[PDB]
Amino acid sequence: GMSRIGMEV
Amino acid sequence: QRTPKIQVYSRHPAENGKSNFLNCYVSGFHPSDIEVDLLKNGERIEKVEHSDLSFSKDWSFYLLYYTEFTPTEKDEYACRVNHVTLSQPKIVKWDRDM
Amino acid sequence: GSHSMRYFFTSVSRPGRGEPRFIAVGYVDDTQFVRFDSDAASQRMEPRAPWIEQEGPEYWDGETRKVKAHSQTHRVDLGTLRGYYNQSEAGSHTVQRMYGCDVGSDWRFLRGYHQYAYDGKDYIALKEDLRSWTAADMAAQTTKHKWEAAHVAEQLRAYLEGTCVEWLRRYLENGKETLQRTDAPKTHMTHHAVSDHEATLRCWALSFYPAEITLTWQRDGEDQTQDTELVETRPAGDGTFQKWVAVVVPSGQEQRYTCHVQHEGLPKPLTLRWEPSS
Ligand code: NA
Ligand code: NA
Ligand code: NA
Ligand code: NA
Repeated sequence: GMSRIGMEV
Repeated sequence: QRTPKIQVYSRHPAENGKSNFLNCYVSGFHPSDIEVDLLKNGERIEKVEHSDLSFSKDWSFYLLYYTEFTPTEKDEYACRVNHVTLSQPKIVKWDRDM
Repeated sequence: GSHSMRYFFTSVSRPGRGEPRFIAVGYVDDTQFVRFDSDAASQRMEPRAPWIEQEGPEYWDGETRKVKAHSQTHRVDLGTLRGYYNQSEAGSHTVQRMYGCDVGSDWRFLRGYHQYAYDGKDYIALKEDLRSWTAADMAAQTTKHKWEAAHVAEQLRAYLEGTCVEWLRRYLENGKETLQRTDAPKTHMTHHAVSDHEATLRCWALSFYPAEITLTWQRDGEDQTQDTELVETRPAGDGTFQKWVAVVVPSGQEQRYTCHVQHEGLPKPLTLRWEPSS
């Protein structure tokens, strides 16, 4: 299962 | 930009007249856009599938292109690759010993 | 033995028209089990191994939402990166991301990782401590300060040490028939005369899993690298891998040369010699 974390550069 | 490395080979040890699978493994290239054809007697084979794009630790990409084939004494098989790093498409002939 | 779960993502901008081409793949060890391709018809995360098809609709819905969110983050990042590097709106660029976790023989957390690249070069990566960031250049240093302020590494560390390892253990059990089976290399040697007094001996390792393997040649019991060729390990296309190693030898002297094969599926390494009657 993938991560749900959204971090934009 | 990194130029593709190419290996063309069969899934199983080749025997003339016995069905098998012809593979062209392209790796070590960047960017990901690439043109790969499997050839029979210099002509493009129509039913050819490929793996989902993935990459190595150095970020270079790799793909496997494949189709069913039956090796024979008279048919010549090959993989033809074009990429931004190549001036002309590179043709690598299948040799059953490699 | 030891195991890993890893996800790979690639986004390629298409400035002439539309959104970036996006491809995501998930692996357990050397087995691909899920995929997403923005060009495919389903617009869903899709199964690629029989043992993941056991998962119900809530799993597929959840993974589809997460992978589409990843695609939008990459789309935004391609725009931000074009600005950080003062690049034209006309060229195509690429972002790549890989993350995952490793477990030991006891299936306990060993290490985690999260790496990101722009145009095929390192941009920013989480350090092994799962707290710190490695920024390759000053654009990545701007991203690093942003992610320190937003508690990003804390969230990633919680996933890598917890959720990631929990999913990996689940998959290892559900897919035990193949994921926990090692396939030892099937080996043989071939002989190819290159003249009336020299020949190539080629040592083959076929149908093995996992991909990690070592093939070495010795002459009279000592390592031989002169006049040798070793191809990169390659997929067979049925989930197993292949490799070969070759050496050029004077004809009649084949018995001096031995090929040595090391693999997780072999309790003791194998030694092969050319059978001269063949
Ligand atoms: Na070209
Ligand atoms: Na195990
Ligand atoms: Na020697
Ligand atoms: Na390779």
